[PDB]
Amino acid sequence: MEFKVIAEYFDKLEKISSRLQLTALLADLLSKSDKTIIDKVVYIIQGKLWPDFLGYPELGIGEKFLIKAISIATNTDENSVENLYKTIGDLGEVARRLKSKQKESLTVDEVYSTLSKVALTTGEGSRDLKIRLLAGLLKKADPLEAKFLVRFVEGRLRVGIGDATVLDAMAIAFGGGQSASEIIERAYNLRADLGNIAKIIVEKGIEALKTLKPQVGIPIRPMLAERLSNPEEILKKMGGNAIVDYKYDGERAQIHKKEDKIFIFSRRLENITSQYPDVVDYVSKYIEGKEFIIEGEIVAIDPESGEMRPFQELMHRKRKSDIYEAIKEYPVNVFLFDLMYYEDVDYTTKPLEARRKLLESIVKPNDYVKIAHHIQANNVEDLKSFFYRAISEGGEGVMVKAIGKDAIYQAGARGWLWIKLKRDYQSEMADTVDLVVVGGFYGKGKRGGKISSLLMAAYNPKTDSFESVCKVASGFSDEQLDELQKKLMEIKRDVKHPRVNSKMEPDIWVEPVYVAEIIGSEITISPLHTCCQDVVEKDAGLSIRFPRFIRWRDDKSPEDATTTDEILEMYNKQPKK
Ligand SMILES: Nc1ncnc2c1ncn2[C@@H]1O[C@H](COP(=O)(O)OP(=O)(O)OP(=O)(O)O)[C@@H](O)[C@H]1O
Repeated sequence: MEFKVIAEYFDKLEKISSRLQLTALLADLLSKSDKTIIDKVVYIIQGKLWPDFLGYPELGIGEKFLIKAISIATNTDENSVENLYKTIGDLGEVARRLKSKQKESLTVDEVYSTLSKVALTTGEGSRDLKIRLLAGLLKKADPLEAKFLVRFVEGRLRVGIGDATVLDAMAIAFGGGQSASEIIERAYNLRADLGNIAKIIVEKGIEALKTLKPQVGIPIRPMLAERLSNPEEILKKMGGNAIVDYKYDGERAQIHKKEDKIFIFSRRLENITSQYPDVVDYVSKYIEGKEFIIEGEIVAIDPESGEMRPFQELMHRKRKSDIYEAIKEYPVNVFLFDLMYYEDVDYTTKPLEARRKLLESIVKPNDYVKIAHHIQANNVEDLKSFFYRAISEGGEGVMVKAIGKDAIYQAGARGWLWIKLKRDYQSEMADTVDLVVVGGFYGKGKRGGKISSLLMAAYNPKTDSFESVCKVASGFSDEQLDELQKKLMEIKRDVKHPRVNSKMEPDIWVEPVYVAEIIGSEITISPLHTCCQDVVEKDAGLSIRFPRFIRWRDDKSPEDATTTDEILEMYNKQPKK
């Protein structure tokens, strides 16, 4: 097979405007390709030599060094080669024009062979080898061939076709028409390597693809989540039943291991292994298993506290020269959330529970690789509780995931099996306030030993008083639920403090001291509470509906709380009906 045809492809691609003609052009090119080397063809027609995930270098040479390469291939001093480039504005064209002014033609094999060396050769003395190898190619090349060999090496193969475009064309060229798209797509999704799929399509035929499994070391197109803002709507989609994860803020890492070598692929299936040698160490030390494909989120962590840091910090890491310094300043934890392949077995077809049960049991307990924080939500309340616990930890929200026989790994597609629940609750019933704890209630029944309920109040600057707005029961982690007793008991008083007024009698009265961030749905009228007494309706005060404890405020004094006037301004701006 001769490179001539590929040069024709690129040249005509520059001329045509019809998606139809494009499909015809590629399908033709492909079918008239050589079955032996389709796996190279499929990337060259894009302007690459290999897929991104391999992690090989981008083909590149200095512009000053191309000018010498052309000058050599044409017998023309770099001086006059420089000038045509000034006037014209494309080195390929310049190269083409210099050839047509003056016995075996080029083969695709020798191009791919040569261009690999050029990409692959680095270190002392490579400059000169690149220059001489290119010159060789260009010399052997005919006019049009040259022009496009230049653009190719320059990166400037614009083109704008990608894997998807090629699959579509392979259906047309090899599957015998459009209907064959589904299968090719399916396979590619499980094995995101155009050349490998192409090779199978050609050698074993289109039918082979139907039973194709993933291959450790070649990435799976990631599964993607839908988005809804309503938690009730979400669980209805899940059959009232879901696994709910914290939505982590970090690098979406797909981790492969085969016998001993480890591979980390990015959200976009870039090879990011050499950026995370600590994750490599972590994986081999703490994840039991011969060979597998798993995925999780890599997350910047705080040296001390180990609070999570936002994604932007990992980005900063990527720009550090001393990797050992990079890791000191930007350590990392890995939160795993799925498992697609374990020891020669494809797990993509098995329920989420299954994949997770396995996933968990292979993680040796350590401080660096952990399972995503999660619960099984059996009602909306569970989902809501956890979601607010998530945003509470500065989180962006949660990933709600279906369970059962349908709950498979939908490689490369966006669908309703995973659904994100994000801060977007902003566009829903939400209003956030800072209230002062004025007292507490004991629980009820078999676990009613604890104080599990707080009387929250708002500040009234005119009267220097605190006026109750809501009784709060939910939002506390069990841990925080207990820190409460000793925290509250320490400031217990036998009678209501003179600066707090509430028509509600809690079990214990307390000193107005602690501030908590409360979130609710709307502000409603209530005979039970005193805040904004009689201002909107007589014999009743304002109240926070469906309040949820979120945080504590050590940086807020009681007088720094949300005011009664603020509660009114908030009320007064809600729709009338
Ligand atoms: N527990 C988790 N389970 C599944 N995916 C998670 C989890 N935590 C984070 N992610 C992933 O992180 C990414 C979420 O990023 P974000 O919310 O910005 O979506 P996006 O970048 O707008 O779109 P995309 O979902 O295509 O990334 C998704 O790839 C999502 O699958």
